[PDB]
Amino acid sequence: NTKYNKEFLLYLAGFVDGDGSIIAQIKPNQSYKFKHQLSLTFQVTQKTQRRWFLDKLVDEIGVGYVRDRGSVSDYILSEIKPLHNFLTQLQPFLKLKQKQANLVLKIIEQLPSAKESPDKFLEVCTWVDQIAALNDSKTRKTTSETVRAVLD
Amino acid sequence: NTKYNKEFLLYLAGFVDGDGSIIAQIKPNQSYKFKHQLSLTFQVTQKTQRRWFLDKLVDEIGVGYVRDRGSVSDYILSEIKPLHNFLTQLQPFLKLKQKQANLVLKIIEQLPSAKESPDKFLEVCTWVDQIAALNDSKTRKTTSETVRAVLD
DNA sequence: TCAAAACGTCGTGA
DNA sequence: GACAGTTTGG
DNA sequence: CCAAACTGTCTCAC
DNA sequence: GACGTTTTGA
Ligand SMILES: [Mg+2]
Ligand SMILES: [Mg+2]
Ligand SMILES: [Mg+2]
Repeated sequence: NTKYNKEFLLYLAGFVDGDGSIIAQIKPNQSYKFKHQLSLTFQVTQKTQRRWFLDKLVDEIGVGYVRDRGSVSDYILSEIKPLHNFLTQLQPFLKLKQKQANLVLKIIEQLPSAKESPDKFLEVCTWVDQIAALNDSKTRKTTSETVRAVLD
Repeated sequence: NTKYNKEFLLYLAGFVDGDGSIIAQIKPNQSYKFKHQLSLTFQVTQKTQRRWFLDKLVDEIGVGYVRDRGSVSDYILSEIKPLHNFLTQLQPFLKLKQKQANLVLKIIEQLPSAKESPDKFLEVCTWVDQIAALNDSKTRKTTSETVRAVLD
């Protein structure tokens, strides 16, 4: 469980607040018990000409990867354990996205317990609803209310 | 002549690298001896719903102001003396915009010299060219060579 | 004749 | 920036 | 059944 | 984000 230097986190927290995104998602998939996946992503987006900055991030955070879409790239961190360790440390330095971050940690910690009850799975889906409410979200489709219907 | 806190600077450098802009412009203006003004701007842009963040910048930096344009607002610092002092302290923490910041610092120092000599004035204009070359620049119009013409 | 503020908008890079 | 829909392989 | 990866795009907020 | 044009005020 990696310790990150505070100088790294202060800078990163400011950059993340600007160009980064903290994302909670409910993805319909029929292979899943509740017929949806809970997905959690930390990402930093940057123009591909600046990709080196994202590649350095991978080296610094020590986990995650960069993905290319044309003129733009993203650092992506998905795996739950590293994500928790990293967001825990970054959270206190965030200003704009700090609420989002603390909710993700909550969703993560409750994730096992949410695969039992349709009820707890919903309670956690409303937290997703919350993170989306904080983000500037124009494109969203699947919500805790989507899940609600399906479960009935 | 304010000394800024290092934690404040580290975070802000990150944010600036993400959402900020270090801008140099040659503004054609007929009231000027060389028929152009040399203009420097440090800005941070954010959605107006987040304007509180920008307001806190004014308080923290101690100088500058917030402007509104539609759905979006900007922290603006154009005052050359405060600007020099601020950027001098921010620059070593900048990863993406550090060269721009240094060019600005160099322009500000050389500005009195620029106002005497058309040759020196043109020289400083080439430094602003180099800032635009570093920024993701699209709508740029007036350049050092545009100035050179008018001078002849 | 200047420094700074005020106002306005393209082309993305988030 | 913040999603979407789809595939993979234990 | 699941975590995680892979792949694509809409509407801005820079 | 990164420019543009125009006006203000010593
Ligand atoms: Mg931003
Ligand atoms: Mg941005
Ligand atoms: Mg950026």
